[PDB]
Amino acid sequence: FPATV
Amino acid sequence: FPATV
Amino acid sequence: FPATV
Amino acid sequence: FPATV
Amino acid sequence: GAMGSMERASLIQKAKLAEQAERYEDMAAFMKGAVEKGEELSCEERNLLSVAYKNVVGGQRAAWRVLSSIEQKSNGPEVREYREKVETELQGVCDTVLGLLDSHLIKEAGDAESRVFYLKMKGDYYRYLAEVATGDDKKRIIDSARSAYQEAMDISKKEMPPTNPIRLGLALNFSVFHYEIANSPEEAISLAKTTFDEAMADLHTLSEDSYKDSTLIMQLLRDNLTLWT
Amino acid sequence: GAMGSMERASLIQKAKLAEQAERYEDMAAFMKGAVEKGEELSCEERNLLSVAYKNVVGGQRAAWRVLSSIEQKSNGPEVREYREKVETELQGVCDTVLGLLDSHLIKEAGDAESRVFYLKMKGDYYRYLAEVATGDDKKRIIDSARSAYQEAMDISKKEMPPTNPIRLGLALNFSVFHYEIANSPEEAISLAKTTFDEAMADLHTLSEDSYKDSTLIMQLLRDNLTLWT
Amino acid sequence: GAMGSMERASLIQKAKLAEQAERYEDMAAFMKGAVEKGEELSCEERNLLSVAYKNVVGGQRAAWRVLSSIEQKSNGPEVREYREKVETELQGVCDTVLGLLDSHLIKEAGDAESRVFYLKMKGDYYRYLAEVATGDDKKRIIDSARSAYQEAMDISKKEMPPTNPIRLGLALNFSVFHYEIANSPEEAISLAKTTFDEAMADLHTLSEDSYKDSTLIMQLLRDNLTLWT
Amino acid sequence: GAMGSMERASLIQKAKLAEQAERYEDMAAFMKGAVEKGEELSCEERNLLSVAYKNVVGGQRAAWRVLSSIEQKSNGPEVREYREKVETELQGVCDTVLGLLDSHLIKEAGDAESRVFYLKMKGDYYRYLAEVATGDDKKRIIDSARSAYQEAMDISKKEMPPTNPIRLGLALNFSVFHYEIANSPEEAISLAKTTFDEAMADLHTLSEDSYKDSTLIMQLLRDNLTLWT
Ligand SMILES: [O]C(=O)C1=[C]C(N2[C](C3=[C][C]=C([N+](=O)=O)[C]=[C]3)C(C(=O)C3=[C][C]=[C][C]=[C]3)=C([O])C2=O)=[C][C]=C1[O]
Ligand SMILES: [O]C(=O)C1=[C]C(N2[C](C3=[C][C]=C([N+](=O)=O)[C]=[C]3)C(C(=O)C3=[C][C]=[C][C]=[C]3)=C([O])C2=O)=[C][C]=C1[O]
Ligand SMILES: [O]C(=O)C1=[C]C(N2[C](C3=[C][C]=C([N+](=O)=O)[C]=[C]3)C(C(=O)C3=[C][C]=[C][C]=[C]3)=C([O])C2=O)=[C][C]=C1[O]
Ligand SMILES: [O]C(=O)C1=[C]C(N2[C](C3=[C][C]=C([N+](=O)=O)[C]=[C]3)C(C(=O)C3=[C][C]=[C][C]=[C]3)=C([O])C2=O)=[C][C]=C1[O]
Ligand SMILES: [Mg+2]
Ligand SMILES: [Mg+2]
Ligand SMILES: [Mg+2]
Ligand SMILES: [Mg+2]
Repeated sequence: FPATV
Repeated sequence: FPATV
Repeated sequence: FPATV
Repeated sequence: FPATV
Repeated sequence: GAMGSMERASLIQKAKLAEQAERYEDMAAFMKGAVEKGEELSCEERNLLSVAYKNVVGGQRAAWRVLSSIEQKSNGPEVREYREKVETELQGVCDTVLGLLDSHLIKEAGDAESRVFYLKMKGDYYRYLAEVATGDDKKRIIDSARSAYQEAMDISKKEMPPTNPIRLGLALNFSVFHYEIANSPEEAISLAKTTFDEAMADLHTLSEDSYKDSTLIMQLLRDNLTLWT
Repeated sequence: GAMGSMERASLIQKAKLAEQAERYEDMAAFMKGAVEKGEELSCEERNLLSVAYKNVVGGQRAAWRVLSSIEQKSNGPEVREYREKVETELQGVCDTVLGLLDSHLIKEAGDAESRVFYLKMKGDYYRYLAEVATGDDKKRIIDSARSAYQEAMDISKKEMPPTNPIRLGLALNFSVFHYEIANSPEEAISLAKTTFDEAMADLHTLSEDSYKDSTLIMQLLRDNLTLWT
Repeated sequence: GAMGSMERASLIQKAKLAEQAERYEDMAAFMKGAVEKGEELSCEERNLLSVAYKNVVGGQRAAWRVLSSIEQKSNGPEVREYREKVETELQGVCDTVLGLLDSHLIKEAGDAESRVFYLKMKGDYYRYLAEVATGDDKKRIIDSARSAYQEAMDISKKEMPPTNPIRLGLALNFSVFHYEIANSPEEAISLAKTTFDEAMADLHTLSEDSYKDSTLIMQLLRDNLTLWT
Repeated sequence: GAMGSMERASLIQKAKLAEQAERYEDMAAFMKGAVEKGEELSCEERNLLSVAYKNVVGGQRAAWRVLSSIEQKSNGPEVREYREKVETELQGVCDTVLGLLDSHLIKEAGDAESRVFYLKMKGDYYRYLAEVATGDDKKRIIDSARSAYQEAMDISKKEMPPTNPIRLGLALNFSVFHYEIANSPEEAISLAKTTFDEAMADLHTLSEDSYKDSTLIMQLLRDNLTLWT
């Protein structure tokens, strides 16, 4: 998955 | 800690 | 690579 | 050991 | 509420204990109780709230993705039933967070940082609802997430330096929204690159209190661009 | 019960889904519901039950140890209050497991393996109650744990080969009980060494279905002996 | 030789020091010197020799594979020149090991274990020569490796239990030879499965001195079969 | 020299191939050959030289420390003999680097960055000689290291921003010299803290080409201060 914060 | 299962 | 010993 | 670069 | 008889300061203290114990459901409950005392949150308290609920919903999301994968590969009612059970709990947590944002935290006043912070949260939790939504309701949740991300972007671009970690994290997440939710990989890529490039161009604005956060998120932008190109 | 309207087979199926999703509270609830259908558990089902509750109580134990450490270093009521909250939940889970063992699972009949398995569980969950108990009640919980471990040892020594993973795991855990609960490090060391040595002497009894489990626990015995000598 | 003036016992001692220092070129030189004193090696000394040279040639092989990959993707003389430099050094080490085997270690006498051990080494180092060989010479090195592996298999099948780590490691490596060198993936798969299955069927033959080695190599057989199926 | 017949550009190319193959002895030999063509090194080439020799001497240092520990715990000549063998090779590599610095690289001209870079190398390799030196010669090698570190500090403080990675790395290493070599833990601590604090105060000077290196070394300064306080 793509990175989120 | 000591190992338990 | 495949495993060798 | 302490860090060096 | 169950936290109504507890002092605000004790709720904050217990949220920090629950964090140390990795008891994130407890931590979220304590911070919800503190929010409901009706006083604005400090920066530290803001981030106790967010980390608590992110961990709760993060575990629910990971469980939902596992069950959803089993379900779609299976194509008995048991996998669907259990996926729906987890999905309902995840929606419940998101609805709890969004109601706290609307009822208590989002305001026409406070730091630019404060309003961006909570508006980013609103976009995020609408995005998590969108990941499991279907049909008539999906594309509405999408619009709600977009409008909250976009309001947050408008404020951050005017009131915050391009290296500010909240501004960067917002853009990282909005960029993921474009890619994974709105099927616009080119908007996702353009935003991630613009955000990274504008951070580099004004790298002198890094703050001694947060530069490690800034540079961490700058790498995450680069990571996603690598994944996407 | 909340699981009363669900088919036994669907409860087992959903326990396996919850395991894959790492939703161990759900998994334990499904397996409690299956146990309450009143049929004996298979070996596989036995180990779905045990892994589910071990993960739930394991997280509670780790949280309790964190808070307890903060508490004893602190020597406001908040740390004690929250430690007591976690402690109460941990005791509740242990009481739930012990009641299922007594009410449904422990019997004067079935495999030697079956009776040893559940008697080991009874010793273990009395041990977890003992870790947080005080005063008048501690030393009683200790006796209950000891008598369940000892009955299990008596059976395993007569009915199971010395490499059997359940026999080995029982002795590993009973050895830890001696050391950490009963303040008898020499009984702990003697049992661990005897168990290891008797496994080596009859190593030819390893089973092709479980030898990896046997050798894993044999190393854990060696690990504890290293830690203790 | 440079080690000719040093006592055999001091050479062994220094090989063990070099192992602890991860100085494997030194370790190999010390063990070559010890071999050249002309006395048979013990089991321990056998395995000091083998681990030393395996680490030296293992590093050369990994470097050769990196350069070879760069070279074939490049399709200036520099990459070829440097690959040829590394290749020459790797061939030199293999020729050194094979000469020690033929001149000193392989004999019509000693343990079955001893002859299998050195014959396995001969097959292995002919295999490493085969990995970099071309044309007229490749298929000859292949035959040499095959005949050494096969003699070792014949002895091990008659004189050693199916769980013996040397017998298992020989078959693991011979199975890899079939797959990677002789372009016979079905012989590779059949040998790995037969070896694993025959180890399980006679699992009672595990030795208390070496069972951890046996079970480790049994998993490596399973690993390769997973990779190959 | 053995590299004398090879084109400078081919030597650089082969150094980069050896780096990719983790063949650091080869890499150092290629870069020594390039240095000996007599042209100044670029920044990239500078750092091919330094990484090559650092890896060679780093492995020798780690081996020396292992043997030295065995030796001092042992209080037969074999451990001392082998430690002396490794020590001689380590001194040989350091003498090779120091001779290249004096004969070719250190000059009264070039970047401030260039002179600081090579003067830091001179201090470092005199420090590695000091780690194994005894008696009459130790305290002389110490003075040589100190004077090279100090000249480098004087230049860096006047010509480079406080976040420059070379300036920071120099101070990190000079701080370690004070602590481990000169038995002045308070000079070590004062320099590390001053360097860190002055980097934070002028954090706006981070460069978009090297800020990741700067912040990495800033954490290493903090790490050492944690270790030392
Ligand atoms: O609230 C504010 O104003 C504010 C808050 C912080 N942070 C960080 C932060 C960064 C971005 C987001 N985001 O949501 O994008 C949230 C929190 C954080 C993190 O854990 C974290 C750091 C790096 C990467 C991911 C997580 C803190 O615990 C914290 O306090 C830093 C500067 C700030 O201005
Ligand atoms: O129930 C039975 O009769 C029975 C059950 C098994 N096992 C294993 C096992 C070993 C010991 C205990 N113990 O409590 O000591 C419980 C479970 C296990 C594990 O996860 C596990 C394996 C190694 C180490 C720790 C955990 C299985 O999932 C499983 O099925 C193996 C042989 C058996 O005979
Ligand atoms: O020489 C003999 O007779 C003899 C030697 C040993 N071993 C092991 C061994 C196993 C197989 C091979 N192989 O080549 O296949 C070589 C060495 C070993 C290993 O490091 C090792 C163990 C597991 C996996 C890979 C490496 C020892 O250091 C050692 O002493 C065990 C039983 C033996 O009988
Ligand atoms: O030569 C110059 O002018 C120059 C060189 C660089 N670096 C980095 C560097 C930093 C400090 C030292 N030091 O010795 O202190 C040496 C090399 C490096 C590293 O591997 C590295 C980076 C972080 C930490 C440790 C190692 C490069 O490969 C490289 O090129 C960055 C800015 C520069 O100005
Ligand atoms: Mg945070
Ligand atoms: Mg299990
Ligand atoms: Mg070995
Ligand atoms: Mg470098």
